[PDB]
Amino acid sequence: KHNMKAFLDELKAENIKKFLYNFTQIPHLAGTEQNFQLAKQIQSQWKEFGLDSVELAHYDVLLSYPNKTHPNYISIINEDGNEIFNTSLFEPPPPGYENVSDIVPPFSAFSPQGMPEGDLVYVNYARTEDFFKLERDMKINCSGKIVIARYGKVFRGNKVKNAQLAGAKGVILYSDPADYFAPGVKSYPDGWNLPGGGVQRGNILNLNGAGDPLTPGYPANEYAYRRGIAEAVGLPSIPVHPIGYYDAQKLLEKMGGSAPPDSSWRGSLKVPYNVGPGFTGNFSTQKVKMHIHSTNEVTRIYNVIGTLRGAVEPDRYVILGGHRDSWVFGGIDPQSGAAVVHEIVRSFGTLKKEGWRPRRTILFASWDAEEFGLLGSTEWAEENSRLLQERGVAYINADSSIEGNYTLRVDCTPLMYSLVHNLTKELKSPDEGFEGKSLYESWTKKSPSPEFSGMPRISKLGSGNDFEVFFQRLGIASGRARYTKNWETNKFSGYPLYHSVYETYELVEKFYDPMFKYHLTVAQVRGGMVFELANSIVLPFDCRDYAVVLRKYADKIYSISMKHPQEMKTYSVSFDSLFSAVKNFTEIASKFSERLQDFSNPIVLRMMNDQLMFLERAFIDPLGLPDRPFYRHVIYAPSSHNKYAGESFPGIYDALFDIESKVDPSKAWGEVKRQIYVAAFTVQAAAETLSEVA
Amino acid sequence: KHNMKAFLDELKAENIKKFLYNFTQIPHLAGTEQNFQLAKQIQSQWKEFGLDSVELAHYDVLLSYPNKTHPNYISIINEDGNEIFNTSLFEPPPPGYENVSDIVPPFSAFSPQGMPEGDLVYVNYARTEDFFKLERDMKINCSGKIVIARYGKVFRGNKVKNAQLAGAKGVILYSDPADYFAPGVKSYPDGWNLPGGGVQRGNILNLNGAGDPLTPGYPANEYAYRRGIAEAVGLPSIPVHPIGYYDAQKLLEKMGGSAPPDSSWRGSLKVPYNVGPGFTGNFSTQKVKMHIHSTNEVTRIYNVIGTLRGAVEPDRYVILGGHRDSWVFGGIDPQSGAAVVHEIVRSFGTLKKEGWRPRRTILFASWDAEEFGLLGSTEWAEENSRLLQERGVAYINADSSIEGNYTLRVDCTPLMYSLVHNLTKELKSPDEGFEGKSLYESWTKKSPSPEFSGMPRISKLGSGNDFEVFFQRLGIASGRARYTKNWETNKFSGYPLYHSVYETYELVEKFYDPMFKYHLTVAQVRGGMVFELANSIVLPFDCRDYAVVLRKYADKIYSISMKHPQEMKTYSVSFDSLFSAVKNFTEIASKFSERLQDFSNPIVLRMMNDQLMFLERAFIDPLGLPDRPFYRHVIYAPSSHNKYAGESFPGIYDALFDIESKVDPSKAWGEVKRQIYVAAFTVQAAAETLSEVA
Ligand SMILES: *[C@@H]1O[C@H](CO)[C@@H](O[C@@H]2O[C@H](CO)[C@@H](O[C@@H]3O[C@H](CO)[C@@H](O)[C@H](O[C@H]4O[C@H](CO)[C@@H](O)[C@H](O)[C@@H]4O)[C@@H]3O)[C@H](O)[C@H]2NC(C)=O)[C@H](O)[C@H]1NC(C)=O
Ligand SMILES: *[C@@H]1O[C@H](CO)[C@@H](O[C@@H]2O[C@H](CO)[C@@H](O[C@@H]3O[C@H](CO)[C@@H](O)[C@H](O[C@H]4O[C@H](CO)[C@@H](O)[C@H](O)[C@@H]4O)[C@@H]3O)[C@H](O)[C@H]2NC(C)=O)[C@H](O)[C@H]1NC(C)=O
Ligand SMILES: *[C@@H]1O[C@H](CO)[C@@H](O[C@@H]2O[C@H](CO)[C@@H](O[C@@H]3O[C@H](CO)[C@@H](O)[C@H](O)[C@@H]3O)[C@H](O)[C@H]2NC(C)=O)[C@H](O)[C@H]1NC(C)=O
Ligand SMILES: *[C@@H]1O[C@H](CO)[C@@H](O[C@@H]2O[C@H](CO)[C@@H](O[C@@H]3O[C@H](CO)[C@@H](O)[C@H](O)[C@@H]3O)[C@H](O)[C@H]2NC(C)=O)[C@H](O)[C@H]1NC(C)=O
Ligand SMILES: O=C(O)CC[C@H](NC(=O)N[C@@H](CCCCNC(=O)c1ccc(I)cc1)C(=O)O)C(=O)O
Ligand SMILES: O=C(O)CC[C@H](NC(=O)N[C@@H](CCCCNC(=O)c1ccc(I)cc1)C(=O)O)C(=O)O
Ligand SMILES: *[C@@H]1O[C@H](CO)[C@@H](O[C@@H]2O[C@H](CO)[C@@H](O)[C@H](O)[C@H]2NC(C)=O)[C@H](O)[C@H]1NC(C)=O
Ligand SMILES: *[C@@H]1O[C@H](CO)[C@@H](O[C@@H]2O[C@H](CO)[C@@H](O)[C@H](O)[C@H]2NC(C)=O)[C@H](O)[C@H]1NC(C)=O
Ligand SMILES: *[C@@H]1O[C@H](CO)[C@@H](O[C@@H]2O[C@H](CO)[C@@H](O)[C@H](O)[C@H]2NC(C)=O)[C@H](O)[C@H]1NC(C)=O
Ligand SMILES: *[C@@H]1O[C@H](CO)[C@@H](O[C@@H]2O[C@H](CO)[C@@H](O)[C@H](O)[C@H]2NC(C)=O)[C@H](O)[C@H]1NC(C)=O
Ligand SMILES: *[C@@H]1O[C@H](CO)[C@@H](O)[C@H](O)[C@H]1NC(C)=O
Ligand SMILES: *[C@@H]1O[C@H](CO)[C@@H](O)[C@H](O)[C@H]1NC(C)=O
Ligand SMILES: *[C@@H]1O[C@H](CO)[C@@H](O)[C@H](O)[C@H]1NC(C)=O
Ligand SMILES: *[C@@H]1O[C@H](CO)[C@@H](O)[C@H](O)[C@H]1NC(C)=O
Ligand SMILES: *[C@@H]1O[C@H](CO)[C@@H](O)[C@H](O)[C@H]1NC(C)=O
Ligand SMILES: *[C@@H]1O[C@H](CO)[C@@H](O)[C@H](O)[C@H]1NC(C)=O
Ligand SMILES: [Ca+2]
Ligand SMILES: [Ca+2]
Ligand SMILES: [Cl-]
Ligand SMILES: [Cl-]
Ligand SMILES: [Zn+2]
Ligand SMILES: [Zn+2]
Ligand SMILES: [Zn+2]
Ligand SMILES: [Zn+2]
Repeated sequence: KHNMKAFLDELKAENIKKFLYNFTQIPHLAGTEQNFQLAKQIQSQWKEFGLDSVELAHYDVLLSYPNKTHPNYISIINEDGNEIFNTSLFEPPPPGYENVSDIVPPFSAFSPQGMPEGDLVYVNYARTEDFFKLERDMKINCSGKIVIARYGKVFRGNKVKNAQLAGAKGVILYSDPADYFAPGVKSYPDGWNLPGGGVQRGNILNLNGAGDPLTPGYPANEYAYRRGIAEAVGLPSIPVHPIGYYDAQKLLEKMGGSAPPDSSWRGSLKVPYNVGPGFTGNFSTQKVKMHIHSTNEVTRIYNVIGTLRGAVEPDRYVILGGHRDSWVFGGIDPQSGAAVVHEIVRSFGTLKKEGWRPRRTILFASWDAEEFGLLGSTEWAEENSRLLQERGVAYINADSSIEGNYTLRVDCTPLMYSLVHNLTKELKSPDEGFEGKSLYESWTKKSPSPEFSGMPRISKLGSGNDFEVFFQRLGIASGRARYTKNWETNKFSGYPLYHSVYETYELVEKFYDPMFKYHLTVAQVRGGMVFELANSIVLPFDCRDYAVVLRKYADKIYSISMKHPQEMKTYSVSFDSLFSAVKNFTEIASKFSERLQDFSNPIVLRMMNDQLMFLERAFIDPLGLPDRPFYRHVIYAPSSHNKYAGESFPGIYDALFDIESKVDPSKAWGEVKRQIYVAAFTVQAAAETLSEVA
Repeated sequence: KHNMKAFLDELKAENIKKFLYNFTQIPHLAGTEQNFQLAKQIQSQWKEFGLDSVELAHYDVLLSYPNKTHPNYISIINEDGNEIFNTSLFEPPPPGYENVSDIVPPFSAFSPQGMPEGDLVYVNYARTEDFFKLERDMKINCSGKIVIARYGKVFRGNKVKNAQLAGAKGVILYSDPADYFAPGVKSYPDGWNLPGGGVQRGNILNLNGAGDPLTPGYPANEYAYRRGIAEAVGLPSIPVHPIGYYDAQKLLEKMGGSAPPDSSWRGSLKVPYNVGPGFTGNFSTQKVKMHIHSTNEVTRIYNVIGTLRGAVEPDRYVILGGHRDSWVFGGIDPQSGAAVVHEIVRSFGTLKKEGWRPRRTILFASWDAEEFGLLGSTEWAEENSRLLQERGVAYINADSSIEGNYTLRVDCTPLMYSLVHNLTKELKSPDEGFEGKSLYESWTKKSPSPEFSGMPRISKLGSGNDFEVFFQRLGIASGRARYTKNWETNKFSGYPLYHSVYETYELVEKFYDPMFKYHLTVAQVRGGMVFELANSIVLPFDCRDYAVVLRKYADKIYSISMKHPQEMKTYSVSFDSLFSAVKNFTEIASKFSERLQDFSNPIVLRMMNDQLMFLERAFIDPLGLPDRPFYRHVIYAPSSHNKYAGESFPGIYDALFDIESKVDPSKAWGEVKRQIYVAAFTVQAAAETLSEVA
């Protein structure tokens, strides 16, 4: 038999281990030769594994690199302009590497050049609420200051945006042990914690879905017209650089001015966490000076695209994609995911060699330049947008397979909730203490739904990975799954060695998953999802699950608005249309479900498969959200305050956010009303796609 | 047998005549009770005729009406402010009407109110080139002047836009006998010419595809948020009013200043056609004063939507639509079209009652408020956009069936060229002298293709009718056909009694088509097209015909650019990518055609039917054209200088237009290059939708 069990049993922990080792011996930074060589290797192997075609799709996109002969660093400078302290020029390499070349030093990708000097202000996590506290409550002015912010809580590009709008002239990001050092575990190489010399790389763009900064809307192909740098999308206007906590301690220890406003502003270092501005009495005349010399450069990137043609519906695509480019060795991010995808391709190819083909076409992607802003996936989707929006069934992402060893973490469209529950009930739990129990059982026990008893937590999709263009721009049903930790307040912060030189094969093999059983479990979840999507006769989506969450999101946004009852009275702000639409959606979805259960007729089936495929597509508004034209889904967008987090009813959410501070309340509440209309209309229009067609 | 011949033979000239009479006894102005009553009648009859469902879809949109107790008119005013001449307050009603009430007086719909007074400048047809001649060559300044312009050549809303940008403070439109009085024929009621008291109504909006001015992007339903009037789309900023040639003679006879620059500026009245500004010596102190008091008002409109569910592909829609609202009696515009649609529905219903159903679903529409800016069709399409873009096969328009009695006129997508040629070869010519010959033969003889021997002329779709939203916004294959005159320079001007009170049943029955044989022929062309689209197993589109025209349009836009060889050198302006894309499109389209001819497999068929349906859809750019977000088709848009005319490669065309006058040539040619990239990319992406799917 060639069924899902055949597929799942063919997957081997030992193969994933071998591939992980193979993918993590040298750095694979986007735009470098080593990363092109790995692309060619994967293309060759996917051919050998049995795919019908495997091609490289290349693009020429804006990337950013430090200057090898003019290093970035930060100084404390004295009255005379003597640099009395300098931050490190590189992370101490881990054991046995120390002679690896081409390890890119820590830098903030896309920082402009500059040598700003000034007084420090400490801004906690540099969140919107942190700046509100500084400016509104503490009356501290960041204008012309260098801000220092700890990593964690929100995407770093939002920190930099917030610092810019506060008038900062530079930003220093650092890793506090409060957020990157788990109590009781040892620093790398003796455990999985971040050493004091470790630093988190990462880009600081605010692309809002655009892809390559120079070519928003269109692929960066050979004849592309590029914007000038001054009109590029998303580039920061002030210099930015990341440091480790040994260096941060040196910059923070002398800080003066106001005390931290409360304990949620204090990290774990032995410093006061004074907000500043500037240093205490004796050092009041010393300044901080940044030296940033990185350059932005148009550089070729390569996606590997493999096709397994469907036997029955070859013009319906189920896509499994994850990136290949890494900051350094990519031991977790992304190669723990890429190794899982490699083993999935191998298993599918095994079945194919025995004469099986999936019902629908499966596309496999190894994306490039994810680390520089989701560039590879976005440019490819821009190139192929018409094929994807008329043929795309679903997209399953496959970045890091593990960020912990505790339990499963899933974010996906409501359309896939039932599929995930059903699949996980059929898979074995890899967890100690749940031998012979299902993954569904361990996951539900360890990560209970906050709404429903006996169900696991599944979160909304946000952004910060390659599914963004598929879901938020194109409206293709998307999902992602991995193994995670038990550390709730660190949900968006990353594991301690995130984007550091210390993320190596050895990290994974010694400390995360020595048996590769969690990798195997994740391969079964991702692969199992792809198998069901590409093989089930009726697409495995339950429209009724969308109706349940739409009501939850409508209650939530109504509750936010109802914080302002006098204004809702004055401006006649009614949510009645949105609740009406959600009611209608619930009723129509129930009737559609009955018909779907009640029909030998392939035209009726496909008609109904097309209704299921196009339902996520119906939540797309071609006009986009306000000032964010590439975020087009009306139900979900990346939060405007934190790209990683999803926000529901984002148009209405942002119209309500901080509304009590707007100078013209009539205009502000008018825009809330406009967003309620758009949302109600889109929900009703999506409902109507599920009605009888004629 | 229930085949196309059965359908075509059931259509009767005598029924079309009876329906025309029935639809033209009282005015059916949008938003009035009489037009709602006619909607209800059509809904009832289409039910009786056999459709599966017939519903009214209503919307509340911005309309515009004169003030019944405060009439619009224009005066010549003297030194003291005595009004010494006044234009007419109404057109003399035709015989036997004179006691019809609710005939709306001539006005320009959506004019703002005002009583501007000033000196006249005569601007010929108020085209872009007419204003270029005035300002650049003759150095006449229109700022603060009232302009007087003859109707014809271009859409009146473009005239008003042009007058506004020239700084005019009011616009007077009039009908010159040069353009609205055919030599040798008598004025209504004794012939089909415009009397001197006749006046052409019409709106003067510049909506660029938006639909209701207050709700761009979204249907004007019961909970819609509306823009304030100041932010409405497309409204003119200066008062405008239309007059007949008796009145125009009075305003033009006293005109002084410069002589007309050449004979193409002179109409047929016995006046000099001096450009002005102002009157000759003796009258130099008299002025012209407008009095406009019309009001814009949100008003309910009603579309009738009938469905004939398909037997096999009910989720594929072929749409036959035309409007019902008229300025007055609508003898030609629109009821000559509406009567044809009514007879088509009757014939289809006849077949249905005998047990036949079309393969695909056919939707029939009687649109409202077409005359006020395509409002009914646009709002409906905004409401149903997701259904239309995933299910819409084709749209066939059905406004006026006749504007002459000479030969056929067709505008459609290249995808329908072969369908039109084939259908017309099977229909009888109604023409004298072509008894027993095909319509194809008479049409080709009377309207030869300018490119190809032995083929008839088929023009590009422009705008000015209800197909706009379907074609230019949504990318649904569209076409239109009617009987026309032999008067080439009057292509966009309208027949003489266009939008006048004199367009009556009697006009048609006495002077255009007493036997209703041209109406019947048009019913056979429109109905035959709908039948083939809704019934052919393989959709009747030939992608190779698009490849031929894309090459023609590429040669044309390249030729325009090559007027500027030095700039193409300086700025490295290459059309190579666009010709490459067109070459690829031609090659892939040829191979697709071979496969389409070479395949019992309904999935392969529908897969290939979907490739055919989505090919027009592939030319849509979701970002729209520059500053015209609702014109999204990259190959075709309404000309920026004349809404009625189609323009090919419009983005590149407008970037090139008058480029030698731009102040920053680097920037201007950069934008040409950007538009070449967008066009090349879109053509290649459309080509790729025709490749093998996997
Ligand atoms: C959820 O689905 C339901 C259908 O089950 C759908 O109900 C529709 O609601 C609209 C607006 O609420 C109804 O619109 C009415 O239509 C009638 C004609 O049928 C008009 O006469 C009404 O207008 C009068 O009353 C208005 C309200 O007081 C006045 O403002 C106006 O000036 C008129 O005097 C009104 O337009 C529509 O008929 C129903 N359709 C049904 C019941 O089938 C509802 O809209 C859906 N929700 C959403 C958000 O789409
Ligand atoms: C029409 O269809 C054809 C396919 O039949 C398609 O041809 C493609 O053209 C592109 C660009 O013209 C080719 O791109 C090249 O790809 C190779 C790798 O395969 C690269 O090495 C090339 O880059 C080098 O050379 C460039 C040009 O001198 C340099 O600018 C660059 O720095 C590199 O040194 C280059 O990107 C592509 O391979 C073909 N594909 C084929 C032949 O299958 C053509 O693009 C289509 N037309 C349109 C408008 O899409
Ligand atoms: C996840 O698994 C559940 C449980 O198996 C699936 O739901 C079940 O799906 C089947 C097939 O539609 C349903 O069977 C149907 O029952 C009705 C009688 O009410 C009958 O008319 C049909 O012919 C058919 O037998 C079954 O009721 C349903 N069970 C429940 C509790 O909903 C579900 O579809 C799976 N989700 C997927 C595949 O996304
Ligand atoms: C308009 O009418 C023309 C003429 O009938 C149609 O073109 C013809 O279409 C048929 C069906 O595809 C073609 O027949 C095929 O011929 C090939 C042999 O070359 C064979 O492999 C197929 O099995 C089939 O017999 C025919 O060649 C073709 N004629 C020409 C001159 O092109 C055309 O399709 C009609 N247009 C429509 C329906 O839009
Ligand atoms: O430019 C971008 O948009 C992102 C590029 C790059 N992306 C990442 O590094 N993404 C990492 C980020 C981890 C930290 C935040 N994590 C999450 O949001 C998250 C949420 C749910 C799951 I299941 C898995 C991860 C990842 O998704 O694994 C970056 O964040 O620097
Ligand atoms: O607001 C709008 O966009 C148009 C509203 C209203 N539309 C019309 O009156 N359309 C009339 C206009 C006739 C004059 C221009 N004619 C054409 O462009 C034309 C071209 C091809 C064919 I076949 C038939 C007619 C019509 O299409 O029959 C108007 O022009 O005032
Ligand atoms: C990763 O595995 C690949 C594939 O097994 C290795 O590449 C092969 O190496 C052998 C021996 O040098 C060559 O003969 C083949 O041409 C390579 N195959 C390819 C690239 O498809 C590669 O050596 C491994 N990398 C590491 C670091 O172990
Ligand atoms: C921090 O680094 C700077 C830059 O390399 C050092 O300052 C330089 O020192 C050399 C030799 O003393 C001088 O010739 C340069 O002119 C200095 N450059 C400057 C100030 O930009 C500085 O010594 C380092 N500080 C510490 C504490 O190591
Ligand atoms: C147009 O034709 C319609 C339908 O034949 C006429 O409306 C009918 O009139 C009869 C007699 O008054 C009524 O009993 C029916 O209820 C009407 N049917 C409808 C509206 O569906 C209408 O009278 C005709 N109009 C003109 C001007 O002749
Ligand atoms: C043009 O119409 C205007 C407006 O009705 C006429 O002017 C009015 O005439 C009456 C009676 O003579 C006066 O009471 C009003 O005050 C005038 N209103 C104005 C000037 O706005 C005028 O007589 C008409 N001219 C002609 C030639 O018929
Ligand atoms: C890097 O710095 C070196 C040495 O100071 C300089 O010569 C070169 O221009 C820089 N490289 C860049 C800007 O890419
Ligand atoms: C913040 O500080 C700068 C000092 O240059 C000043 O320009 C800005 O107005 C200040 N903001 C306020 C309103 O405190
Ligand atoms: C793996 O699981 C054990 C047992 O709970 C835990 O103590 C250890 O820290 C985990 N490793 C990681 C990297 O989370
Ligand atoms: C029309 O004019 C009359 C009489 O002058 C006036 O009372 C009324 O306000 C006007 N109607 C409108 C503006 O709709
Ligand atoms: C046209 O005339 C007006 C007179 O008020 C003037 O403001 C404008 O500059 C003139 N245009 C030119 C440049 O001749
Ligand atoms: C109808 O055809 C005749 C014969 O050519 C022509 O003279 C007459 O003017 C036509 N009627 C119209 C309205 O064009
Ligand atoms: Ca791009
Ligand atoms: Ca609208
Ligand atoms: Cl992931
Ligand atoms: Cl028409
Ligand atoms: Zn990653
Ligand atoms: Zn990463
Ligand atoms: Zn019309
Ligand atoms: Zn009209």
